[PDB]
Amino acid sequence: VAECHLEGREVMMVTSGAVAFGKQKLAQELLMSLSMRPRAAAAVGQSGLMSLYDAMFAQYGVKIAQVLV
Amino acid sequence: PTFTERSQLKYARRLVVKLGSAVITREDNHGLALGRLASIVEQVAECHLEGREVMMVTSGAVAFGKQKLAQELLMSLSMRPRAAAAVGQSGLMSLYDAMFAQYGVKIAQVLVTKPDFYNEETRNNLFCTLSELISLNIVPIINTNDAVSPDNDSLSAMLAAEVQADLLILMSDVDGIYNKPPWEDGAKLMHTYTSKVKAATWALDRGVSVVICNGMQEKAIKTIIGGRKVGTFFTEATESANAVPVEVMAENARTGSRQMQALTPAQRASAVNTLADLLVSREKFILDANAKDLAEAQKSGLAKPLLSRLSLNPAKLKNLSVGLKQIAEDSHKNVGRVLRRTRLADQLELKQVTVPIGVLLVIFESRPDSLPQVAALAMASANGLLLKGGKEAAHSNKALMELVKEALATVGAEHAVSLVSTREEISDLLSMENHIDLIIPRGSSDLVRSIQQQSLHIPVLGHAEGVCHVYIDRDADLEKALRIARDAKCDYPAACNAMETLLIHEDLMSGAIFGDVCNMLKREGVKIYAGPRLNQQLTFGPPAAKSLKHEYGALECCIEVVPSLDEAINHIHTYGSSHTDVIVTENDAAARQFLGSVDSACVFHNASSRFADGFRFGLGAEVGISTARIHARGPVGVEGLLTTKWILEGQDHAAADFAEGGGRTWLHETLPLD
Amino acid sequence: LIHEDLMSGAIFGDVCNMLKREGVKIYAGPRLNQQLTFGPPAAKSLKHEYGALECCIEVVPSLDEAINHIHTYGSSHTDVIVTEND
Ligand SMILES: N[C@@H](CCC(=O)O)C(=O)O
Repeated sequence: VAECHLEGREVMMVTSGAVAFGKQKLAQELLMSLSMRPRAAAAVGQSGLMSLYDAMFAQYGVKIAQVLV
Repeated sequence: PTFTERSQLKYARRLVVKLGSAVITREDNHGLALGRLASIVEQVAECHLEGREVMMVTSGAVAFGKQKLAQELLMSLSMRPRAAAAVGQSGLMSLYDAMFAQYGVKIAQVLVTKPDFYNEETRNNLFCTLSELISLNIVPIINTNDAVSPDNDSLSAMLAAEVQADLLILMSDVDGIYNKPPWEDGAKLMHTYTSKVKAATWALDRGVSVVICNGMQEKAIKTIIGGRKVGTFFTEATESANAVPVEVMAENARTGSRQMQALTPAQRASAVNTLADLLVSREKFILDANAKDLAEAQKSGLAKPLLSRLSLNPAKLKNLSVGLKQIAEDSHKNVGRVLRRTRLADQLELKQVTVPIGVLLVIFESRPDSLPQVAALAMASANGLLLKGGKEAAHSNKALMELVKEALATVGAEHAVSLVSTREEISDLLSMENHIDLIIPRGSSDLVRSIQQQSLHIPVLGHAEGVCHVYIDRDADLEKALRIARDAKCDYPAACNAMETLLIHEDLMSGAIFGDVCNMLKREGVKIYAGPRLNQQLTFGPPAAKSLKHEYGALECCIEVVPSLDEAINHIHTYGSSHTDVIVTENDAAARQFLGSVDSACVFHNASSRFADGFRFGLGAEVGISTARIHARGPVGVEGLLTTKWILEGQDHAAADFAEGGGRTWLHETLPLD
Repeated sequence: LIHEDLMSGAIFGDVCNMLKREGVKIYAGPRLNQQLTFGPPAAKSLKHEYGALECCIEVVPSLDEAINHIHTYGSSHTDVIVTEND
């Protein structure tokens, strides 16, 4: 994607599946709650995933900006 | 809601913050003021780690993104807002993540908008998201979905509403709400309360406690959670009249002073007579009241000083009655008395007279015996008076207060007296101004010390340290000094006017009188230390004194010896609090030497430090012991509460009339003063 | 500050004339603002300070009212009374 953009074409990723990010990131509180007791994990994963994309893309110098719809 | 007073605020389990768009951006909206933001996140992490539940609502992301680009906005404003806020949203989120995680707490961005509260299915959805979050020890940051946006405060309010949160904190730039625009006399910062204002009403209408603080104020949360009077608190609970918050008290008292101003001739005299009569007539009520409150104190078992002084016996009441009758009979010509009578020129008759001070405020620990004494002082001195005791005696204080309110009601009838109970927050009390004149602390070192450390920009009568000194000269009779110091220490060794030191001529180490007085102190069981020079002197002797500027109160007395008069003088000035001292000798040359050289508040010659009682001076009933360098030294009677006021009754005189034009010259003839 | 009665004898006008003679930028008190048609401009704030040739002027009904205004605004610095009743 960074390549096709650096070429000069115009791209707008639509990354599905943030839930997995957050699900992994907690991995402890879901553990301790499934013994004493989904979307929220996706919210926290949304944050983290965004950061990760920022790091990686910026390593090509391109900048990004989260958009929610 | 349910909470009513700032006292209740240690008991809210769910909190919501909403930082303002001005507390975080620096004074450009073109960057980020960080220190404030850091303070905020630290306080928030604290309140959460406590176990309370918090959901920040950080406004103002635009500044983050605006700074982060700073280059493309540059290159576009030469070839050509919300987008910057989106990118800033991302970055700001990361930053919060780093910082919060440095306390171990985790967070999770959440985006909403005002329409998202209006439809009900989304209400369900978002509330489910929030509950699932809070259940997991996560602090969601709640920004608005700028993306869908044409100051986000209504948002936080109605958020707390849907959540039905305990307390909504709403930080901001302004300190609080005033009575009126600030460019206006009477900008009374309305701490409680019977734009932001509307939204606050709204949230209150949703059964929600709201508070609006100032961002720049440190520890604002930790401050406001304590119950401290800060920011602006909102509740119409309006339980009681609670006649004065703090201040209409003060103005009233001013009015009452103005009132009694026109009641000198036997008026206040007969009034305090009436007070003494009420004291000696209805004592049963107040006696049982103190018995009750003393029993209440017993289960508490606070302090044998307190647990001893809060006592009261009808003998004490007889003492108070005779003291009050004395004050009455002798308090005849204290006010209005003229001090100068002079004529500058024909029909130019200046004279300077006696006038009250104004709003006196006493402070003392539970000792209801003093209360009527100082009340008699006020009333005979025709000036207003406030009061604040401690915790105990409170009911006794009320009884005495009613008695004295009656007593003043007879003539003049104006209640130029009050009482500030229910934990008025002494520091806040002294934070006032423009009303109170003389802080008259009365309890003990602590009390007065805490005061002097807390008091700022307000006159504070009284001292804090009782380091006195006793010099003994080479030509002083031995047994004389023996009995003298014997009493000086062993009459009420916990007094203020005590000799926590004893200085002796170098010569008299030879006559073993040092040994004799050590024997005497032992007789009385006095833990004595030694001076560095004394440390050098003997083999091991008594142990070395810790510090020369220390205080004992109990049966302890440092002892040190120096060569000469002048050396003693210098040591005094170096360590003495200029409070009190005495010399014992038979040379009057040296006597006068000392007399002058000394700079104590009061100095004696062959007498006892325990003489500093004012009453002992025939100085009427004392009010305090002042060591300040102005207006008052040590034993202050009533006249330490009287200032002067120049008055002048000309006929047709003017300023330039005494210039070369008008035949007006100068006489300054000291008329016989009345 | 001037008694309310003496607004009738136009002495207010006389002293305005005098201040003009001396070139004194005078303001007016809220009560005085109410009093005349437009007159001198309204005083900004009663607890303000001028130093230069300026002097707010205001009139109140009674002695005691004046006293209260003084205590309200006066810095307890200095004052004088002019009258013939002792
Ligand atoms: N966006 C506005 C409200 C928009 C509206 O619904 O009128 C706010 O957050 O205060």
